[PDB]
Amino acid sequence: AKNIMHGPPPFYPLEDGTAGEQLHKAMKRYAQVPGTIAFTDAHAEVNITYSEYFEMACRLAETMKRYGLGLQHHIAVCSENSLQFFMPVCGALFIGVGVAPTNDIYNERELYNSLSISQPTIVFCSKRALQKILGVQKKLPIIQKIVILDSREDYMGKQSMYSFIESHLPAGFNEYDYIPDSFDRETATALIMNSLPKGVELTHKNICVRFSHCRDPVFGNQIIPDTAILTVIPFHHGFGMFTTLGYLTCGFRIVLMYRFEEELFLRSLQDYKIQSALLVPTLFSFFAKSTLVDKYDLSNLHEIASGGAPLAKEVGEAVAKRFKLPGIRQGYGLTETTSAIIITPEGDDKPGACGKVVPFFSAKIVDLDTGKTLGVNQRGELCVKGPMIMKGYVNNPEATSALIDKDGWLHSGDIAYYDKDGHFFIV
Repeated sequence: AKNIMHGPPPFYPLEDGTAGEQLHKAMKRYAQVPGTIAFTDAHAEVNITYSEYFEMACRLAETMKRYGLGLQHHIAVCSENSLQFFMPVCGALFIGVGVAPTNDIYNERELYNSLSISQPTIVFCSKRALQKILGVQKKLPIIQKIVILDSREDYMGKQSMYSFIESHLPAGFNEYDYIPDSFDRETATALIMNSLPKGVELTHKNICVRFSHCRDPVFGNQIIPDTAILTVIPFHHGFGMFTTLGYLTCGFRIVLMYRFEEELFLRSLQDYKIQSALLVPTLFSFFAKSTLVDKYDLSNLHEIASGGAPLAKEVGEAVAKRFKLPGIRQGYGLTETTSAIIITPEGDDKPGACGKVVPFFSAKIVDLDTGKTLGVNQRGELCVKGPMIMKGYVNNPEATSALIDKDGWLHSGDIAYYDKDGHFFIV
């Protein structure tokens, strides 16, 4: 009883409504302030405002509604990180259509398996990803429609977003009149992520709880205007999807790169006055080697995070030293937990620790051959319970039961311990 660690109350009370309603409300606010940048392409230098994004998200939402999609349908987004990636994501969330972010680097065999699990009716893909999508469509009849993301005109006989929108939208559609669908957030499929890989069913409730964390001044980022983040995390990764979505609710500027480059990354950090940089685990190792860092003005940079990805103590300290920072904004989480359920609290950084338990969550350490709850400073298997835990693996209840027990505890498999202050450490 005294050995179960619980997250504190959330700074703000949990917001009502679905993930789509919650996202629509925020984006609508930032839409009405002209020039508020949602996304920036570091390669192309193109900026897209929240007003452009809100309009496109609302238009795609209604278009998919009139096309015939509802709660029983899914869509796939298969692209490299781009300005248009989140347009179908936001649009589908508004109407309760489950989104399946699909790895654009997948081979034909892996792509089939992923799409086979999520069974999408419409696939939104980039020009680069089209050839593989056409191949898999021949094997999967469920895919009835392919829409091109990064094209203004029609591409290879396939409709662009704009042309697809025109085919279904009423003559005088007003995005500020648009109202997102209301449904049971506890059960409704929001996203289907890939963890032979499995499909992870994440509910609207799952994302609603993440939306609480990301706007939390302790466990996320405080909503301060003119705040920009640079992310090189693939948007189909859990750590890339649920950080970026959260940044949209905060009204932040999200600077992106479809490909990593050392100089472009560091110049983007400097010129866009980035306050938060997000790396994948192996890019942390890269920047421990990088020496160019000193040549750039990174005085605006406040933190470096992964989004909950595993990071070794020594590598974390070396990166922090390069960027002249006290430490890394660490986190622990799995795809099956939506996002990070153990996060470094703002300013409360501790060497080695991956943070404290997030609001609404509980964490315990157990014996590996008993399941007995262990105490402070004692090493064992890390188990978590909270409303961000997935609904289950898609069409695989046996793998779900092996991971999540009847009390709602998820068994991560990782060895951990917590100290007397509540900080967790991955061994």
